[PDB]
Amino acid sequence: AVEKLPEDFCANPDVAWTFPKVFYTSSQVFEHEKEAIFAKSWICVAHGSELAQPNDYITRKVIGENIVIIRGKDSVLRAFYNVCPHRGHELLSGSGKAKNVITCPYHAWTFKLDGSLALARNCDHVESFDKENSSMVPLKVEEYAGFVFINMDENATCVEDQLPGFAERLNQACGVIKDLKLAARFVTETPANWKVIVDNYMECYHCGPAHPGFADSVQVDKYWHTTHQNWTLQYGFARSSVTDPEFHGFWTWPCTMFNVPPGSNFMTVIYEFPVDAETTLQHYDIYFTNEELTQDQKDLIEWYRNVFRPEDLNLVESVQRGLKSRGYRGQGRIMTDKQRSGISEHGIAYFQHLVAQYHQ
Amino acid sequence: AVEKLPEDFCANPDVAWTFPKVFYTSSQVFEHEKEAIFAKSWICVAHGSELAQPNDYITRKVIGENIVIIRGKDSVLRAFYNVCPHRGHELLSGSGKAKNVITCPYHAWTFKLDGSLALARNCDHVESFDKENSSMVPLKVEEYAGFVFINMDENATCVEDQLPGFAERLNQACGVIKDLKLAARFVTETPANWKVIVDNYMECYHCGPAHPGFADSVQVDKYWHTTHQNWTLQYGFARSDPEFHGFWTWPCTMFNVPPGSNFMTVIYEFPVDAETTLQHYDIYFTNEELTQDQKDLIEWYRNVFRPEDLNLVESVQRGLKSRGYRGQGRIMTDKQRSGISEHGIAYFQHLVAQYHQ
Amino acid sequence: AVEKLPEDFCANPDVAWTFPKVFYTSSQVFEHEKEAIFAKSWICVAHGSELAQPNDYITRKVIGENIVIIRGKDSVLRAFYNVCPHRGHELLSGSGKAKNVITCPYHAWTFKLDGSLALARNCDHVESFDKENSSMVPLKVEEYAGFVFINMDENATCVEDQLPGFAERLNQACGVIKDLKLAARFVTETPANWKVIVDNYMECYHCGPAHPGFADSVQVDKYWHTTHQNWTLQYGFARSSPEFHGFWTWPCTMFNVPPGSNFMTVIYEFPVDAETTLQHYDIYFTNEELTQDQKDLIEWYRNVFRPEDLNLVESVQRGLKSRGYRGQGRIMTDKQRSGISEHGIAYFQHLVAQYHQ
Ligand SMILES: COc1ccc(-c2cncc3ccc(C(=O)NCCCn4ccnc4)nc23)cc1
Ligand SMILES: COc1ccc(-c2cncc3ccc(C(=O)NCCCn4ccnc4)nc23)cc1
Ligand SMILES: COc1ccc(-c2cncc3ccc(C(=O)NCCCn4ccnc4)nc23)cc1
Ligand code: FES
Ligand code: FES
Ligand code: FES
Ligand SMILES: [Fe+3]
Ligand SMILES: [Fe+3]
Ligand SMILES: [Fe+3]
Repeated sequence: AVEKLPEDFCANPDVAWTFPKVFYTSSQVFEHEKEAIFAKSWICVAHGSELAQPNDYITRKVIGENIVIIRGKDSVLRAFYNVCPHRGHELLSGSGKAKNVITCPYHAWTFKLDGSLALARNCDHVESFDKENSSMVPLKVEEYAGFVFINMDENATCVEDQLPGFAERLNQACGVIKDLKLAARFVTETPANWKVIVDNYMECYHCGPAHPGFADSVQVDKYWHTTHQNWTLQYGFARSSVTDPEFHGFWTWPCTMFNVPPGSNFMTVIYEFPVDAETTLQHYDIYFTNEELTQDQKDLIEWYRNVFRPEDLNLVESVQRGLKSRGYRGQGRIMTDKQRSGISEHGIAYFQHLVAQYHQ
Repeated sequence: AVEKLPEDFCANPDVAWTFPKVFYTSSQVFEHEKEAIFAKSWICVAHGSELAQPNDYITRKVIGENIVIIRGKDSVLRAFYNVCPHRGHELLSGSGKAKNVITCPYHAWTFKLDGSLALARNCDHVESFDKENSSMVPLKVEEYAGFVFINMDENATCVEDQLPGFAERLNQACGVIKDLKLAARFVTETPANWKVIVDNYMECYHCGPAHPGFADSVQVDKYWHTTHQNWTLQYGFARSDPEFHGFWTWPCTMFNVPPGSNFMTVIYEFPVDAETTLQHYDIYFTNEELTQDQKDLIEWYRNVFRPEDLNLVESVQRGLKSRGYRGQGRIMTDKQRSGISEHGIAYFQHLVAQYHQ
Repeated sequence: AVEKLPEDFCANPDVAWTFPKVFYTSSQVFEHEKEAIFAKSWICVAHGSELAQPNDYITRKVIGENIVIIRGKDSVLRAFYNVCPHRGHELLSGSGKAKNVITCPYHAWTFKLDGSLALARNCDHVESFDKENSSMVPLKVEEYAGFVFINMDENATCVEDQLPGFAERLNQACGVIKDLKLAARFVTETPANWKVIVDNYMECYHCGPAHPGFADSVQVDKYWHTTHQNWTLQYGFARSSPEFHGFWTWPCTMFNVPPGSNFMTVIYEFPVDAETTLQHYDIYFTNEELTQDQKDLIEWYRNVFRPEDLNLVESVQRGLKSRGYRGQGRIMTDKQRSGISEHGIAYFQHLVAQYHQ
């Protein structure tokens, strides 16, 4: 039996509850979200700086797919499943500059940076060798809002159709997105469903108790969480200890988050690549405009690494454990207040209302 | 198809065999035993001393359930599923002294030590906020025989209904139970079905060959294993005569009162899955500060005695999956019911068999 | 629906493709290969040198079965499931010289080295104790080509029926096989289907790119892969500044007689599940006291040669689960059947295919 949700699930944030627990734990729900959501949506994978020059490539894994994204010699950005068409060896590893051809490690077939088979060894002596159908298998990729998105659906349109208006507002909050460079990346296999991790991001109800260092840097009467078109913006004014330093927190469907902290001069990005119902690989990327980091930046990197990020990781991990309990009645009340203050949870209701549309 | 046993399974200990091997390995058998037995029986979790003072609390995990047991400000012992009613964060960790209210770490809802929602931050501004229906979810707990039992079955009666006479007999074996204090705990995730570990305890057929260091005290002809009602007693006199008690109680807690009757060890089996059982091996002394002779005995249990029994049940769990294991094992019951008779296994499995009709 | 193949699957190596990817990943396909192939075929486990003397024994694990192969008092080689018939404890571990009877470590039942029950403690006072049928459970074992093969099918015939002509030809490749002794064993749990590891051994298409240090001996001009009857031979001439043999035998044991013909390496594959295969990589020399050249070569295999092949099969296992991998891979057979032809794969897979009708 398949679990289904109503169309109006969390349609009313003022009186709303989180998903029945099975949606956070069921492997069958995950397998449905994997193909209905993560194989048919634009999945953000990197900032443009990782792929800015010809021959630049990166590799990612999401929902079990090892994918390579590569800027071809023609400067055309492409993405491919990272698997040789001869006998399935992976083609590239890590990140870097590709040679002028991709040489598979197992039998040294070569491919052009557009996936075309360049040379199959001993090809000429193999009967009825299919040169056309021995090329790398592509998927869609789009450079959007200064970042890179992939899509496994061959019939997808463009990122703007998925996140209407998002590219312009993000560039409004940070005017140096195009000069950012990856300063630090935190990689964690998190034992929480991807939806639990989004829930946590979508509210600051927990900042008082769970985030001491991120609690004075934020005004509760000067904090607004507005929903948009498959994304939301959490905006507020800071004063930890520019007559009004602002901060931005974007959530975009399905689960990528873009943060522009006070100053608007750098970004952190949360990438969620789901693994299974109770596992989500996370990239926590910190981006600065300078390549050689000052020590105030290196300290900031370690503060997120060792103090700030561990707090949210424990939260989502404990929640994943708790909601399997028979002592958890099943659903959790979303603490929306009618003024949408800085500790209102209504943003969770907006996210989950979108998720619910995939469970009819 | 679900496995089942004749209700007369091991009804005759003189001619009996262990479960067909699938009962030790099948996930569908385990999931049935998990709910039919471990979610509906009294599960011993601690000695009372761990919960003797107001605000004292402990946490246990059993059959996938994180449970908190907590002595309220009002001195009333209660138990709760260890999960906040708002959005599922765990409430307490480890063991110790709870504050006067429980503060959930995620959104800082407050709960009185009886589970009551005290204050949910900003509730007053949340439409249609439910007062209780947002309280901690409790489960039954009872102090019995000086120990603490929990029960996830809301319609369970009392521990005495489950173990008729056990409190009476254990208090005759050790008269200082309430003065006991936890001296040491061995936590082991053991890769054996919980029933393999009970099988192991229910017989001394193996003590000669498998426990060399535990042979210089026991007497083979002054050893008796008598069955009662959902518990059994292994009773004997030890080489000088000091007596000793080995209680097994349904489903899988064992209480040992070694010679001297002044201390106890207790085996708690918290099953995890068909082939995994969390074990607490607790040693309890009446004194707070351990002597160095007590630390040595603790060490012997930890490094010599317990490894022998853990190795046996781990090896058996592997071996009974072999296609070369014909399926069932003969229970070595003798007419005399000697110090090495295995008939106690038949009593244990006959009760288990009643849950597989 | 269960996955099936045409009988002519890879019957024509000139126009052939590897299995549809489900055959390398499906646990149902594995369970069928497990029982149709690995429980009914002769499985090579060791060289004779390990079991040459009375009471010598080894232990192996393959397809979930812990097996002991033991040379009886009477110099008769036997194989048994390594599980006591009483209550399932394992009987022996590792390799070594067994004592005149096997004494189980749980209840000290004794067995003779031919599997018969010697003495079951207290049996005399146990009602209806079955002495015949309280035996170690045997399985078939055969010494062939200087090696030892087991078979879980008690109606199995002999290894020659499985590998017709193999011993004859192997003894021509290495004339001192009976003089070999185990110098080194690399045990690796490999996350690849057993068939992926065979596919890899069956071709030298990959030696140029994947084995740089192994490239001066791999000459396409002087390298032949001929198929026979459930085994194949990759024979070539090496370049110094001498011939070499590489036998694959059904289902998955590979015997290498490298240049010089004075030593052997052997690849034993013991599949675990669809995506896990335990491998033994055995290096055999005739002398017991290794020289530094031999000690250096063992480490070259351990740190240089074998890691390259292990990475190849591990990446392939990952890659063929990709939705970007079209079902099957083209087997690169060339008309000449050169040293880089992949036709050996088609021979192997056509045989496998016979078990998937
Ligand atoms: C170092 O960057 C990060 C990265 C992640 C976050 C972050 C962490 N945890 C929970 C959260 C909930 C909500 C939000 C949000 O609504 N977004 C912005 C608010 C936080 N902000 C401060 C300055 N700029 C943004 N962020 C959260 C903050 C800072
Ligand atoms: C001290 O804690 C343990 C913990 C585990 C055991 C234990 C382990 N395995 C099998 C067993 C069979 C029978 C019995 C028994 O008769 N138990 C009663 C007191 C035995 N006693 C004598 C001297 N010291 C202790 N115990 C067994 C004993 C003792
Ligand atoms: C020395 O032991 C090993 C052990 C493993 C191999 C080996 C490993 N991987 C792929 C392979 C493909 C083909 C062949 C072959 O052609 N095998 C025949 C013996 C050729 N020879 C070379 C050096 N010495 C002997 N071997 C492969 C070779 C040698
Ligand atoms: S896998 Fe054979 S060439 Fe890439
Ligand atoms: S989860 Fe306990 S307060 Fe929100
Ligand atoms: S288990 Fe081997 S003798 Fe009892
Ligand atoms: Fe947070
Ligand atoms: Fe014991
Ligand atoms: Fe190789």
